[PDB]
Amino acid sequence: VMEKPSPLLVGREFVRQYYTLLNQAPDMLHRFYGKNSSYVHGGLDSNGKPADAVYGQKEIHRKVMSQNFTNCHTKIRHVDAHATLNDGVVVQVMGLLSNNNQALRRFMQTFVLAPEGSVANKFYVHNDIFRYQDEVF
Amino acid sequence: MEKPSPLLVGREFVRQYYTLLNQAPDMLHRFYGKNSSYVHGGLDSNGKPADAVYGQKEIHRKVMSQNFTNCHTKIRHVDAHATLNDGVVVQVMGLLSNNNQALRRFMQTFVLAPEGSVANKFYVHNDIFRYQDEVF
Amino acid sequence: PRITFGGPS
Amino acid sequence: APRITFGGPSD
Repeated sequence: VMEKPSPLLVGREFVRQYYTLLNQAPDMLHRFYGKNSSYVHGGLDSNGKPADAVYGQKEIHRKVMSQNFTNCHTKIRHVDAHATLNDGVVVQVMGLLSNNNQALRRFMQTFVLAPEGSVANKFYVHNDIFRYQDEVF
Repeated sequence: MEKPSPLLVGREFVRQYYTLLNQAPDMLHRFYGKNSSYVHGGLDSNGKPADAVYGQKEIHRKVMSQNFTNCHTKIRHVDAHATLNDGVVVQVMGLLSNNNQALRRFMQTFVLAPEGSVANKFYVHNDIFRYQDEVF
Repeated sequence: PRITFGGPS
Repeated sequence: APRITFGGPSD
């Protein structure tokens, strides 16, 4: 009978794996998510406010591939991870992201990681909220 | 009527939370419970951003030590989504000033959990606030 | 609906 | 212990 991991360790390790996967195989990113996961990654509606959110692995994959991630580079400047409801981990990431060798843009992201349930110490992404500062401020 | 949307819960919370932070931060501790996590920026002595406190009493002590005076807030974006156990995760982006100093851009993360004894009542399980100038 | 906030105290 | 892993439940 082992011990459950600390929230900081889970959040840091997840941030690592998430952004390396975003850079190396973004078409794989959907594998982080479940049937009931929410996902938004910035975006601005035409003459409208920030974009809305899609749900579930298939729609999340569709959105990710429509975002056309190429040579994604991420500079992480801050990560918080705290225990939350039913052994979850809430994570707040502050950093810079550049897609397709374009502008290095400041962003804020909120993750909620939940236990996958079947495999010990496995987590999936229940919530993924990403916003660029230059689309808000 | 029916069960409120996560967005309605998040927007109403943002309004109540920052209104209370302006008018009576001494009452802000009422939002939290025994297992609530709280961090509101801060740069530790010769190093990285500060750590976090737990429990309503220690949270009240931290809020008191921050000396919130005439707090002013300009909210620029609010995200609110359903999360585990009918909770709501809120991402706030905005500007915050204390003691009539210049406004500073911030990014806040909330987890609101059903309080469990009153319908449509929530408490703050997690409160992660960060000034971005301390980070970038 | 009526949405309120506060710990379970 | 087991290492920390990440991934959906495959349901």
